[PDB]
Parts: sequence; C-alpha cells; structure tokens
Amino acid sequence: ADAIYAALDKRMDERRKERREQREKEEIEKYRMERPKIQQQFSDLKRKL
RNA sequence: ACUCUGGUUUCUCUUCAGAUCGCAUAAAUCUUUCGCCUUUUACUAAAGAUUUCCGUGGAGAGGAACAACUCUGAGUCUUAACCCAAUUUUUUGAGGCCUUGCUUUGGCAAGGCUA
Repeated sequence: ADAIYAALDKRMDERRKERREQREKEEIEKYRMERPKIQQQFSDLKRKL
C-alpha cells in the first residue's frame, strides 16, 4: 500500500517534473559561471600539491 | 444524375502547449522594497523570479459503444418536345480568270477582271 501511494504521488509529479528539472539544470549553470564552486577555484592550486 | 470516398460517441494512456491553456482565478517558496515590529507560526502590499494545485487545448496510441448508417469531396457533375442566326466554326451570298514579279520546276507574291 505504501509503495502504491508513493508511486501515485510520483505519477502526479510527472506533469512538470522533467521541465522544471531541466530548467533547474539550465539555471544553476547560469549561476555557476558567475559564481564558481569554491573547490573549483582551488583546483589549480590543489594540483600543485 | 452517375462512381469511389468510410464516420460519431465514450473511457484510458503518452506527449506537446504558442493561445484570455482558463472571457475564470488560488496557494506556497525565494529575492528586493516597505508596513507591523518583540521571537516562531501567521502576516501588511507592491515588484521580480519560481513551484504546486483546481482546470484546458492539440496531436498520437489503445479499448468500448451504434457498427453499421449516412456524409462530404473528387471523378466529368451523362437526357428527348416546339422554336434560330451578319462578328469566330452544319444552312452563310468568299467564286473563277488574268497580269507581272519570283521559285531549279511545282508554286508563291502583288495588282487587275467580276456577275
């Protein structure tokens, strides 16, 4: 019963799941160019260790 | 008046949604400006960006019901009584002859002769 209800809730989420998830993927990358990850900013220095 | 064309309704599913998805209209979250400010949870009201929800359209697919009933479109869209021709063709007076030029000859070109 729990699996049935969980699958039902997941199915009700498929209306815009892929659309909003690809928008999120295309939105963090827009933010990532201006604000890179902290570990990335130290990648060249880390390599020299 | 000929022949082929071949639905409508309903229940699901999968996707795409420009368009007033919707001649209607909610909520949440985030970031800014405020309003309350004393801390949550509620909020104040504008802007901006999201998400969810109540619904919607198109197309595709699969079942069911009325599957048997006809459409539309296309195809050549197919018939005789009595009545008719001076602008294009079954009633239309448009005939012939000759000259000279010219063509390897045939013929052609122009003019003349009519009745």
